[PDB]
Amino acid sequence: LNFTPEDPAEETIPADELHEHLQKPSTARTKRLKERCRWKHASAGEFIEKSVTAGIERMRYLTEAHKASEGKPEAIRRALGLANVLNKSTLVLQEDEFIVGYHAEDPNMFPLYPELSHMAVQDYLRSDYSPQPADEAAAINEYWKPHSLQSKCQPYFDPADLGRMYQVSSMEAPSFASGYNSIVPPYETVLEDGLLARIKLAEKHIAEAQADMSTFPWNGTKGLDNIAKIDNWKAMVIACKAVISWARRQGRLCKIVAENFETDPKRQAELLEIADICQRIPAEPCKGLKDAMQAKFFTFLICHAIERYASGYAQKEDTLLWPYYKASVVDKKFQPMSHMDAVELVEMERLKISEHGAGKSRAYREIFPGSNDLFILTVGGTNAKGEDACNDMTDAILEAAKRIRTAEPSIVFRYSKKNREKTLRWVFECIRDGLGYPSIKHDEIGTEQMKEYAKFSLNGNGATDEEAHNWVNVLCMSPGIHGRRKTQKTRSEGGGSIFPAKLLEISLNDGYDWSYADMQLGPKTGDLSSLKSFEDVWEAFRKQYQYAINLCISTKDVSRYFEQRFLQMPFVSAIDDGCMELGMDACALSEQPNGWHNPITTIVAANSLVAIKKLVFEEKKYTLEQLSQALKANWEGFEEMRVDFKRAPKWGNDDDYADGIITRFYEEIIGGEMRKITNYSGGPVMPTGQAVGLYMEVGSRTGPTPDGRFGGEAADDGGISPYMGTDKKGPTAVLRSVSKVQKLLNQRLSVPIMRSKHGFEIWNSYIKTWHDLNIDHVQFNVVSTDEMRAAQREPEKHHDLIVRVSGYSARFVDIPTYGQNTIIARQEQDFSASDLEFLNVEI
Amino acid sequence: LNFTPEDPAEETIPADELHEHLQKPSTARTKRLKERCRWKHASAGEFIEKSVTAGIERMRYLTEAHKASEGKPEAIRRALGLANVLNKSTLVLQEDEFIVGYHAEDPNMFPLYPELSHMAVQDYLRSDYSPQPADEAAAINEYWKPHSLQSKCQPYFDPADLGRMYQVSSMEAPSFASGYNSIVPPYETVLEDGLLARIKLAEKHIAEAQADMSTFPWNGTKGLDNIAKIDNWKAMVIACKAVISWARRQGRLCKIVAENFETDPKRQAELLEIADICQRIPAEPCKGLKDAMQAKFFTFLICHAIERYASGYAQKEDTLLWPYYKASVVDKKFQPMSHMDAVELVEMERLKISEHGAGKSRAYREIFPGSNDLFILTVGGTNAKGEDACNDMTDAILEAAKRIRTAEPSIVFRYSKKNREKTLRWVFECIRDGLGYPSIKHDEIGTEQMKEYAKFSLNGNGATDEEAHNWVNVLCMSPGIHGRRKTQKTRSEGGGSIFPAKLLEISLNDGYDWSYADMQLGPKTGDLSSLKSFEDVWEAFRKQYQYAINLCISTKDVSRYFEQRFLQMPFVSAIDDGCMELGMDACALSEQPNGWHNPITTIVAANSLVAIKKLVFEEKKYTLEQLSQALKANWEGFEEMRVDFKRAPKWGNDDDYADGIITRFYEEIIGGEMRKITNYSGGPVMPTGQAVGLYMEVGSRTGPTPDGRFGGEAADDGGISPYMGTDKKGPTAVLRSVSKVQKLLNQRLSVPIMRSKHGFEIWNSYIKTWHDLNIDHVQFNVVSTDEMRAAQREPEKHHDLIVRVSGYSARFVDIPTYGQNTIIARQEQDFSASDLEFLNVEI
Amino acid sequence: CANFFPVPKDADDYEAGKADCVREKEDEKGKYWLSKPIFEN
Amino acid sequence: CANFFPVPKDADDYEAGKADCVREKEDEKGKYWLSKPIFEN
Ligand SMILES: [Cl-]
Ligand SMILES: [Cl-]
Repeated sequence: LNFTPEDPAEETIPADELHEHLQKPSTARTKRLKERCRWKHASAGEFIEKSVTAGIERMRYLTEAHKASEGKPEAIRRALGLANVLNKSTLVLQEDEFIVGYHAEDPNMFPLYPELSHMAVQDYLRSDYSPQPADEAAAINEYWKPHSLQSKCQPYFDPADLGRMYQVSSMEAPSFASGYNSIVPPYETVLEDGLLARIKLAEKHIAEAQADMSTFPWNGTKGLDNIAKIDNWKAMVIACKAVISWARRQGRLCKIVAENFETDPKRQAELLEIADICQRIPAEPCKGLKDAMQAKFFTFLICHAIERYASGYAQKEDTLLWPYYKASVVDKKFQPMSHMDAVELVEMERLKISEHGAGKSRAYREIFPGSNDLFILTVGGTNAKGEDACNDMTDAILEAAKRIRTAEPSIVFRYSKKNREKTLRWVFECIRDGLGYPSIKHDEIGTEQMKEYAKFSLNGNGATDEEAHNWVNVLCMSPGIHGRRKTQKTRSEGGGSIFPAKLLEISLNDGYDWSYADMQLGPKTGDLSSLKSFEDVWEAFRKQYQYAINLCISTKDVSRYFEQRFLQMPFVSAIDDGCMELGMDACALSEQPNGWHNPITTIVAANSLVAIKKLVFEEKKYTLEQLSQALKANWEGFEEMRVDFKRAPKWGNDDDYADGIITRFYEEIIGGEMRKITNYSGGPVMPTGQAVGLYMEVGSRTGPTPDGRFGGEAADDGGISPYMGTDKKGPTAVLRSVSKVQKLLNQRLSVPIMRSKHGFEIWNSYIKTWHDLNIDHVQFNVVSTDEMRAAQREPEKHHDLIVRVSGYSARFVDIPTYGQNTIIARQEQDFSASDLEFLNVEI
Repeated sequence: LNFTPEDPAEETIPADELHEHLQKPSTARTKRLKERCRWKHASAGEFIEKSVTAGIERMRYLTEAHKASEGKPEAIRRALGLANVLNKSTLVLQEDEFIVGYHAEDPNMFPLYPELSHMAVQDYLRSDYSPQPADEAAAINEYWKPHSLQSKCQPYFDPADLGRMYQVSSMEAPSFASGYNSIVPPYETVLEDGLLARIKLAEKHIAEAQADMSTFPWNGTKGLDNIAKIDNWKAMVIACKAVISWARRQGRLCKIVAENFETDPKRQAELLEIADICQRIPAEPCKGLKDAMQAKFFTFLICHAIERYASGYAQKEDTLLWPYYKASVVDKKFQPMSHMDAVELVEMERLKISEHGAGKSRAYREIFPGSNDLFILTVGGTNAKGEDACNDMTDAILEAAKRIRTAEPSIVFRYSKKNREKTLRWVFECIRDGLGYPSIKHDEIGTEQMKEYAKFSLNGNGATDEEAHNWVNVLCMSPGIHGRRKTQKTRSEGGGSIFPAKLLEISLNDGYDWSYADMQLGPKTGDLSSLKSFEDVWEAFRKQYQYAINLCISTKDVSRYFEQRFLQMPFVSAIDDGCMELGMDACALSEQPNGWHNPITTIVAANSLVAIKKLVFEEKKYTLEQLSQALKANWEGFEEMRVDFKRAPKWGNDDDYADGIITRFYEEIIGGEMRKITNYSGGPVMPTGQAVGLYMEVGSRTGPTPDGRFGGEAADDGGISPYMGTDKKGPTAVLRSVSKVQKLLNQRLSVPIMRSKHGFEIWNSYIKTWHDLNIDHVQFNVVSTDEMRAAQREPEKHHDLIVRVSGYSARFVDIPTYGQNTIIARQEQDFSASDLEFLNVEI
Repeated sequence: CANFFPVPKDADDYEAGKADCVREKEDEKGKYWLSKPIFEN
Repeated sequence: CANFFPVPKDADDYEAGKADCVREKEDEKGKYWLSKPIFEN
């Protein structure tokens, strides 16, 4: 009944600086490593650390190799490109590091990608972070321009349509234009088999293919199939051999420094251990946890930075590292460790990620203020038999997060009722410390979505019912298979956003966006006078949505077409059992379909339509001309009219008239018309109820809407979360509203009840109810307003304060004042006795 | 009964200079044009005319365009390559010319092809005919090396195997290594439709494809198919627009010269007519014969020289030009002409071809001494209804050949009993003048071979029963569909040679060629001791043949693979109804299969095997070691042994023991094992009983054989023709021998009986019998030995003496003394009373 | 022998300052003319 | 700070006259080392 802090030490600690006393690094080493951490996060279009700038070695060595590889098969050229980069790159070794490696010539730098988007590199050339020398980089960007993925996709689209997508108002810009990307790396293959084994497999396949081509009698209708296979397998060998050499040259650096530079005998012996690890790994199979963690990081560098840029950190880390945690900690067969040693190791991993400079474009640094890049790993969930997957490696991951307190990487916890309590308590510890993560995903919901997509497999080799349990978050919102095979290899497969709120706004202006772009954003579906009935505004929005979603998916498939032809990824292909077996490129082979796309600001356009039908066509209180006049005036006049449109029946009020329209709006237009589209993998394109921080930007990109919003008033709280200051029936009612959609939840909990000894039981009771209501996602914010206000006044005393923005976490002081005030304004929800009965609690 | 010359003027003309009084140009213009003809034929690795050398403009402008077209689709890059060549090329206009145009910057020159074979261009760089400047050309050849067709095909073959093919002893070198090529141009489309119409078709298809890609709902499993189509159609437009501009710039040259340079008012008015023709043609449909002849030549230049090198002149010229002959001569609707005007026009065509410098490699100038290139056109035959196809255009073609007396182009006459006598007499006139052409092909045999191949069509759109009558000789020996569609586009489809005589020789030496290459030419099938029975030498040759033929076809299909991917021919594609309809490249789309390959020196290896079975394994007179010793000694010793092996039962002697082996040798090994191979077009690879002058070279490349031959004694008279000095039962017996093979005939006729008034009846009677014996091919040589001897003594007095070498005709004085003596030595066959009864003659 | 002939503005290959360089030549065989596209020297 | 370290003859990346140029650096954050492949100056 009493909400005293579980730790008596917090009784004396001022509430406006609580989170400045929560961090507790497992060792002195990780304490030093956090203090001297080379942060790469940025704010207001500017990096927080002063030394952060772009490198040029990748651009240089990729260009050199490309010129020299003319005439050769593109797959091999790409392998030779990666090889040249790895062979000639300056390697980096820092002090106190155990997990070593980097993706640039300088630890403060980040590589660029002229082979992707010409515009993206151009923007860095015109910035304070341009690669040096600036003239050489400019020459490199000009050389790559006709070979860029952007230049290959553009001719097959009306330049007028592309301009509409480049506005980023109704449609997100295509990935070939931005260079943005995601991937789920087959880490399991590297750790289990090693790269030498993959080379031997490829070499054997080549000899078999060559033997077939010289086999009498020849068949020209079949024999020529070996050409693409041999080219792919040869590229895999080149790529793998380069990574091994690159990892061993990294180890040689450790040996050199330990023998010629390092003065501390403790560090010297440590660097020699790291040298032995880099020597064997990833050439040989991993035998211990230290090997596994190093392999995983090496593999991460190649797949997400060196071979190609790919935002994300998708992996099932606990399940992935468990066999090596077991060999090291549990059985102590190789590299004997304690549980705390594992905790320190994960701490060091989080720091390496915190130092990972992302060569992403500027446009994708604005949508996520105060962050480096979106790094989201997944833990928990269930195994193949539906049994609990949680283990001590899971706990080690979670404890390290709580201890080191870094905003990145974020964590997704797949919640099942099978999940043991001991792990759940660790989940709660991170949340109660206001980290914003682990966010909670519905285990069964995601598993079923893997089974559904598996049916559309072109080669009939989708994920089995057992393999469906092996899923992770690709980025912030969407599920995806992990493992040695059938993993998503590109953002072209799944990802991207569409904004129905913008589609509706232009639907009342003949496809013309007057508020933001000041141009024709959609097709001329008709003027206000042509629209004589509510059925016409329903078809006006339909054609706007159809036209928009068609461009969104077509641009990704066209990108996919040229990605497998000119942007081959022979390394990723080498560590995929499917690609290695069939001799195909990672982008070419797509065994497990996963075509998602994100409808953001859907509820905003949904509520607006209800107010239109009733006030304009049913009651005839206002004509479409007056409403359009009221919008274009940004509610300067028509104040009694504005409050009347907000008064109109909304979503989440159990209103038959309102809910009856939204239901028909989601299953027929938003989800119906979208399901009609088939992507590259032969599967349907299904919606994702979520908002990846776009709402803050898009909300400023969308005009005033008949839901009561002014011009630029941003936004929807989440992808399905209720509008700010609209939920007036408690936190339990928010659970009632989201659960209605069956064909992302942001919540703020009170600090005192969470820092108490009764905190876990209340939180767990909420989660169990949340799971029973079949809600897909939920994240929690545990931070007092006073501490945020104190962080605004004296930022230099609140560096370790971490808050949850959207789909990611960030340091509150590294967020612009405009962004801070937006997060603060949100009301902290409390639980009543009626709510507790609904959650079926038991104290 | 009396063999007096039909022309009393020949009674006084000395027999040793008869053919120096046969030429009779229709006009003074063509008489001048033959006298000042810029001949391009070569002898002993040296051009006859002194000014003949290679150009560089094509190499230069193709290289410039390729550098500038980086990143673009290969089909479009190839179109831009052709465009740049056509746009910037120096155009040539000569005096007395009516048919205008050229394929180089200088009328004495010929372009080169670095995009094909690096070695071929390299050989010209190391010659007295290197393109100038030599350093720039060397830089151009080095740039193209990794992009060359040769460099793209080589990695997919054992370098040891390629070296065996490069020896040109048992296998002909692959086309990607030599650059040699053939094509059957769809002339019908150009003349009937014009290029502007083809552009409009392509543009319409593009708009339809673009409309489909933006059609809701999108389908990524289908929609991406439009990419390759749009790229192809765009390339067709670029290519066509360039040819039109190129032809009109050619016309502008005529106008300029007529207005500023030409002083003769007759020629001025003529050049203005040519200017009007080039302006409309081939942009617009042809309306007259002059338009048609100009279109055909323009189209020939692009398809055989400018867009790509392609040896040959395949076309059904009489049937092709007939509608325009009819409009001009017969109906006089447009460009009114007399029959003689048509004769003069064809005369001028033969001269333009005689001036056409071929950029073919040196290696293919040695096999055909005294010739420019193999230009073979086809006339006669039957139409779709099996009725006679002969017309007055046929006669005009034949008369022009007799009048102008040029060695090139050669003519193939498809003989049917439906063929009218008036045309047959014109055929006889060319033969009786000793031109060596028209050679005679069996009409029905070729037509049936088109029906058979039609069944294996991958898209089920092979030649119909009516379309099967529309066939021509691709080169010297093989039949192929002509028309607006389904025509052969590359030598990769059909062509190439294999030499069983060499396969047998190395079969008795463990696959080692000791006589020529002095290296391991085949697989180690076993030594002489391992071979204990005749069944072993039959399997030894089998494995040698299987290994050889497999490389022959695989190398062509691999070439085909990269030809459609990097060597696209957008112009040829544009004038093909199939390619235009399906949006595919000419090399990609293969509707009518035509996979042939040439077994040369088959009879030599056939006869040798009979002598082996009987003398070594049946009678045990000599062991395999003694026979091998006799061969390696080149019959220095074992003279009684040599005459004994020649004494052994041969082919064509009606010997049951001999014919029983050859029959089993042809249907099981030569044709059986070869039919087992399927090529790119999904059809079988069937043999061609013929010899395209290779026997003179290969005969010097093959060692002594157990058929009685010494080392280097060359060779087989033809592809199925009996060995020289072996036919001892008359010319009728030669007809008996060839007709045995059902699962090329060279003949020499006596001058006096052919120059008489009874010549035609005897010749016609022979042809009718030849047709009934189902013999595929036959050519005739009508020239006295005395005239050839007189040509050797005083060559400057016998310039117009033309003889038949192999599959082509050449001037006797332009043939090396070694080559001359080979043709002279052949015995002139005479017809007895017994032969006349067998031919069913009637005087 | 170099004579400049400006390309007509209605020609398919017309470009700014483009012209045909027509030169008359004659060897032992006969007379001929060469037309090379040049851009205002 | 430029120190040349010859690449061992048994290394995967071994080439003639190849060496690692190891240089020690240190900014406001901390100390680190850079290894750049160089070919005998
Ligand atoms: Cl996602
Ligand atoms: Cl042929």
